[PDB]
Amino acid sequence: QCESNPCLNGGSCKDDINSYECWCPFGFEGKNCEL
Amino acid sequence: VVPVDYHLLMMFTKAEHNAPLQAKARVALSSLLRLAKFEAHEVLNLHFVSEEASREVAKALLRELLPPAAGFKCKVIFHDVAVLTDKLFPVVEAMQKYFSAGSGTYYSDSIFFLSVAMHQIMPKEIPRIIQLDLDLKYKTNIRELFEEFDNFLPGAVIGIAREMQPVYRHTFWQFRHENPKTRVGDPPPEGLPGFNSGVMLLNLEAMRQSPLYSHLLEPSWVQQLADKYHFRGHLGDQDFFTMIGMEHPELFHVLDCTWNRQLCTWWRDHGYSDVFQAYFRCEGHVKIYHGNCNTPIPE
Ligand SMILES: *[C@@H]1O[C@H](CO)[C@@H](O)[C@H](O[C@H]2OC[C@@H](O)[C@H](O)[C@H]2O)[C@H]1O
Repeated sequence: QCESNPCLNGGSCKDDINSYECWCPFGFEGKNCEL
Repeated sequence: VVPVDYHLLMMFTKAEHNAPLQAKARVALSSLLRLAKFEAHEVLNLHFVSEEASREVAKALLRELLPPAAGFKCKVIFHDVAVLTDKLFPVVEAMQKYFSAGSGTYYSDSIFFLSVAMHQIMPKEIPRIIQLDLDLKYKTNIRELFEEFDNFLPGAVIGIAREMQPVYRHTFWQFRHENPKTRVGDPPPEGLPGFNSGVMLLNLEAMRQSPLYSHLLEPSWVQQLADKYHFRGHLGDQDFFTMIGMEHPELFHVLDCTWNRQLCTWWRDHGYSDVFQAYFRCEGHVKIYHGNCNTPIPE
């Protein structure tokens, strides 16, 4: 399995090879919406 | 007396040297069997999908638990994950790229779509089967779930409970963005939060016999809907049923939340604190707990 992509864009797995941006759900920031 | 068969199916692969999985299997099967009750002429069929090592593990667990306290007739059947994989692949190949982790089309992902083409995999003698996850805990006699087949409306092929996290609010973001007034991804009671695959009443006869269902299996239909919904997933059957469930809710008999009370709260802590409750709320006498995302089930 993979870990869900916390980003709203790109593939379903986090660190989608074909993604460069990460649009986070409201309230979150970072390359994996950490803080 | 005329013998009546009841069929259950559970995935049980990679179980060797996997104590966490064996413990879940233990929790699921012990509660199932302790609480199950069937008439004299009725036989409970337990189908397990396993590779050879997990078959041996399942047998050792099963002899410890059979025969059941209630004394009813119980038959154990194993199916080869590699045999089922090859049978599924032609049917299931085209949907893998949308619903598998991550890209694109791997044999090892095919089995996670078993339920979508189960009517083509099981012998035609089996008219209905209930597929169950091994991270459940039964709180009632499973025989009672079978009567939900009777509540299927014309045209419905599958019985399934809603997804209780906003994972699909998240998944459908772009479609939601382009359609402000959509119920796709909204919480109950009026929204469509998608489905959870933990408990599925697969009416194989209705699936075989549905012109609509059969069309949705075709590569170009899968592709058309995935594009319309901008849908990407990694949860397999769950993601496919969820998607076609948005287009064609007629196909699904929605089970009450107490038949699959999910306990995973992973999405609460990942951007959905506000709305989480609206999705997660389930009230009534719980019939089955689903300790999903490795969430311990209460006792
Ligand atoms: C996103 O990834 C996380 C971390 O691996 C998973 O735990 C999530 O799955 C959980 O939420 C959605 C439910 O439908 C799953 O049964 C549950 O494991 C996944 O969406």
